[PDB]
Amino acid sequence: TALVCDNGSGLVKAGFAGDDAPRAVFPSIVGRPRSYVGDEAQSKRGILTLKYPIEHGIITNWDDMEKIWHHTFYNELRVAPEEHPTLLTEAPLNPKANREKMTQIMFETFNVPAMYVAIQAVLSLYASGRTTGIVLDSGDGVTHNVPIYEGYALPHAIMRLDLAGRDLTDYLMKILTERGYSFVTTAEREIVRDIKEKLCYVALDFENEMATAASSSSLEKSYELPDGQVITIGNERFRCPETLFQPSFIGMESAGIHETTYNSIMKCDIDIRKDLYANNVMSGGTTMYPGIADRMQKEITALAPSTMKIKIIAPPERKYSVWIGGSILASLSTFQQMWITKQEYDEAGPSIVH
Amino acid sequence: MQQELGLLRPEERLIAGQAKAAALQTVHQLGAVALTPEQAKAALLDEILRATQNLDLRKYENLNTEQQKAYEQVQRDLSQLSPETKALLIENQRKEKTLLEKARKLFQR
Ligand SMILES: Nc1ncnc2c1ncn2[C@@H]1O[C@H](COP(=O)(O)OP(=O)(O)OP(=O)(O)O)[C@@H](O)[C@H]1O
Ligand SMILES: [Ca+2]
Repeated sequence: TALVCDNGSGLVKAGFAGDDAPRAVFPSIVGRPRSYVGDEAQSKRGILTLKYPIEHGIITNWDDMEKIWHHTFYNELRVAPEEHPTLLTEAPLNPKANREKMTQIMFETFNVPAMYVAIQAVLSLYASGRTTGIVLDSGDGVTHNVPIYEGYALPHAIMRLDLAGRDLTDYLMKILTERGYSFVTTAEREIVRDIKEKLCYVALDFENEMATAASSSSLEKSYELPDGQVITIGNERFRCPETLFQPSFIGMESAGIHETTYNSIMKCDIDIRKDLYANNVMSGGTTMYPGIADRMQKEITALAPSTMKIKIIAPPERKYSVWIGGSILASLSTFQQMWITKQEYDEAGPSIVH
Repeated sequence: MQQELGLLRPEERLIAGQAKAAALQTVHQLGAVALTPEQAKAALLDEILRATQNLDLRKYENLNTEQQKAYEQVQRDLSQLSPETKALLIENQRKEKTLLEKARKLFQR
């Protein structure tokens, strides 16, 4: 069958088209010593030097990406690339030189029979059962607002923000450190990330939650580290994700995710705006926070025209909506004519990925 | 003159014909008489909405409740106030921030 590989800055999600979830999720890391990939690189981090091939959504080191792909096929999925068509994903605004190099490697280093490169945000939208709306995709390395009309991502209305999962982890590390604990290394990075996913949430009104959260005997929560050690965690639960709406928290002059959404909508024809406002779809691991849908509703309502219908959609599966949408798409009959093909490849070069 | 209309034979009903032939088709047709890109796109978007209308994926729910429960625990308790207690708390905190700011202004100098 067809393979579906979602190359994220933090996590690769791979599996088989038609399946309801990936079969392999693993860090997008390559380790050489002073070559290992994935979980096996996390373990041996003392000895190994770690690199990340994918930076802010975009592949920037190809050899390590070659080891990531190699790992994916053989170790994770236990297949030959020769025998399976391959769906791959790129970040919106992926430069063309990039999608072409992706295509070449697949055809000449992996000799895949067929291939395709689809836009992550577009796959999430299809996965929500829509072909028009605006997606907010936020992962580990990048956040994008992607306006989409009838299956077409409007390249000039696309908003990018280099503030995502990893920065939030790093910010929590810092504010938990300010409190008295000590989280400064990468072997402490992966610990705090787990706290973030276990206990952080998003405040509806920030000022209000600072002034009022301390009344709940539930605000402060204990968390057992691997030391057997118990630390407490309070208002840093909502101080952490608040950076998405107030990037200044980590010295970023950039505007917050609610404003980029609005800005993005405002770069589209006034006549399709009703459609975008009512189809805000969130995807990516960093949209998991409880309270995030509600806070976006309130924020968008505040920016949008007075009588405008606003509607935030947040599917329980949004950590995976990209991989899912890739598996829906690669299963479709009407889609089968769209695979780029071995034959096609050697009579147009990589340029047939335009 | 009206016979220029006669030269057009509306009675052929070739639009009728092509309409009936299109209705009977399946979302994807076999035999492979290559679709132009636009036909292919329009079919794709039709099939996408179709292969999606009834797909549930509710086996993805409550895969995150520790995070979700802890949040609710808090919002439960925090509703207990009133636009007063909290307006006066926001006003209190506000005044604190000033003192707090005036504080480290003297600190590091
Ligand atoms: N429940 C959760 N709450 C908050 N953050 C979460 C949660 N679950 C996962 N994350 C974060 O989401 C990120 C992973 O999301 P995802 O896999 O969508 O990104 P990616 O595809 O690897 O990176 P990108 O899309 O930015 O290139 C990590 O930062 C992870 O900590
Ligand atoms: Ca991603």
